[PDB]
Formats: sequence, C-alpha cells, structure tokens
Amino acid sequence: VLLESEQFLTELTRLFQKCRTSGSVYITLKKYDNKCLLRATDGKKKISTVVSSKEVNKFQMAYSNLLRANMDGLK
Amino acid sequence: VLLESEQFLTELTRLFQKCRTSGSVYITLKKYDGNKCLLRATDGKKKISTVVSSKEVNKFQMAYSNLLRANMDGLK
Amino acid sequence: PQYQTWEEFSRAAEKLYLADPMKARVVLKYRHSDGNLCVKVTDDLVCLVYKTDQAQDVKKIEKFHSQLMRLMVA
Amino acid sequence: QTWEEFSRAAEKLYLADPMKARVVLKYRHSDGNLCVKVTDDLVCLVYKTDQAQDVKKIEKFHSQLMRLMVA
RNA sequence: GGGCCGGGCGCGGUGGCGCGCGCCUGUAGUCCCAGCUACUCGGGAGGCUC
Repeated sequence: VLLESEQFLTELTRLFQKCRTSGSVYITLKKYDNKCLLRATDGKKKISTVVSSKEVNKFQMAYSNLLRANMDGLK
Repeated sequence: VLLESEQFLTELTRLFQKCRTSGSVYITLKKYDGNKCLLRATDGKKKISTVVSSKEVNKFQMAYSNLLRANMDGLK
Repeated sequence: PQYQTWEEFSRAAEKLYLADPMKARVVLKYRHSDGNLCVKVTDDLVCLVYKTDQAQDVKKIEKFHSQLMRLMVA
Repeated sequence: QTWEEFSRAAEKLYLADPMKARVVLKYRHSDGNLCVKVTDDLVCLVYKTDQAQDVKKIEKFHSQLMRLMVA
C-alpha cells in the first residue's frame, strides 16, 4: 500500500527517530512498473511511496534534507 | 571593452589595486590596423583595451609609465 | 564485491544500474547505535557493497540516491 | 647577457614581421614576480624576474616596442 | 529566423543547468542580472555574420 509523497517523508522521519536508541533503518529504491518506488522499514513496520517527474522536485530536496540531518552517528 | 585614452588608465590602475592580494594582471601590446597599436589589460575577470596612435603617444606614455612603475612595486 | 572508495563503487554501481534499469535495486542501512552506513546495489545475482563510518560520506550518498532517483524518473 | 641578450632576440622578432608578433606582460603582485614575453605563435621567447631592480628595464622595453608600433 | 562574440587544467556548488574560487592563455570583435524548477532547455541589452 502506497503513501502520499508528503506523508511518506513524515513516517520516514519517524522511523529514523524510533531507531536511534538501538535499531536500523532500511531504505530501498527501484523503478516502478515513469516513476520509482521508494520503501523503508525498521524491520517490522514498513512504509513505501512512488515518486514521479510531477513530484521529484519538492520530494528530492525534502528527501535530501531528511537523509542528511538524520544520519548523524558517523565519525 | 574599448575605452578612450584616459578611461583606460583609470580602469588599469584598478586592475592592479584589485589584484594586490592575489591574481595576475595581464597586458599585451600590439601593432594594429584593420599608425596605431592595440593595448589590452585583464585581471582574468574584467577586460579592457585602448588604441594608442602616434598623435598621443608622448602624453599617454607619460602617465602610462608612471602608472606601471608605481603599481608594480612589490618584487624582491 | 565490496569497495574501498566511493569513487569506484559509484560508477561501478551506476554502470550496473545502467545495464538493466529494471532489475537493479539499491538499499541503504543505517544503524545509529553502531555509527555506520552501508550502501549496496544488487541485481539479485550481482552485488556491490560500500561500508562507512565517516560522516564525510552521508552527503556523497544522499547525492547518489538523488542521482539514481533522476534516471528512474526521466 | 640574459636580459641584454633577450631583448635583442625580441627586437629581432618584432622587426622580422611587426604584424604577426605581440608582447605579453604578466604582473603577479602576490607571489611577487614580473614576466615579459614576445611571441609570434611560432617562437615562444619569455623572460621572468622576481628581483626589484628589473622592473625599470622591462617597462622601458615595453614603452619602446610600443613606439616602433606607432612610428 | 539560424550560427558566433573566447579556449585550457584543477578544486567547489546543484538531482541537473546557470554558477563560485585558483592558475594558464587567445581574437579586430561582450556587457548586465540571478535565475530555471526534472530540464543536456534561466532572463535583459548590444555587436558580427548567413
């Protein structure tokens, strides 16, 4: 079941937040069939969405910010 | 850009002043026709040139010579 | 195979995706508690893998994604 | 010598064909160094300096070459 | 209506384009502005030439 582009990004932000303490986030990207499917899960809970040319712009920047700010633990 | 005798000198002074911290000030001289010579100056960003004729060479060279000598004091 | 520099793995990965923009898939796994990232690109027969714990990389990746996301949508 | 010789070669090119050659002059205040070059795109004759006593002659060689172009 | 008003190497920027910094180097023959919003595709003003 697909989620609206925006909603997707909120659930995702949430996954990361829940997995900080101790867990893992998985995000996968594949051509949908022009669109591309995007899925993410923490092991149990699973979220997905489809991003098109109609929406790549608003989405990339948002998605970009999400990944950058939430992957902090590294050296 | 092609300037008039004067103009060129003031723009040129700047090129040196706008490069005292870094960058290179180029100047190429050349015999020109299509008697006159083509004078060009560039800092890499802004370009400027002028056309010097036998009619003004003395008056122009007077200031141009002081200009080059004063702005180029920075070597060993 | 796994790679030691983002440079290689990048084209390696991009090229691989290119030779079949339909089977290929890219997954990412971040574990905050261990402080490491891990990108892998598969074909379910071929598998490329990059592992890191250098923050200097998160951007290189968020980019890669943003890059792959462009092909998939043109 | 080097400078005295150099000028000769240059004034040789200017005369050989004063319509195909040109003369560049690169001043790099920071690194602190001057550089004169006279070419004909078939003969790269170039002279670099960093010492201060060398500006005067380089500038004169410039002013002159100009005069032969306007004479 | 179409072509052109500079080229080269390195670093930086952006999904990408325009773009920023450093160095090198041309012609008789370039200026201004930040923009475009999935796009090998931002906008204005001059000049040259079919």
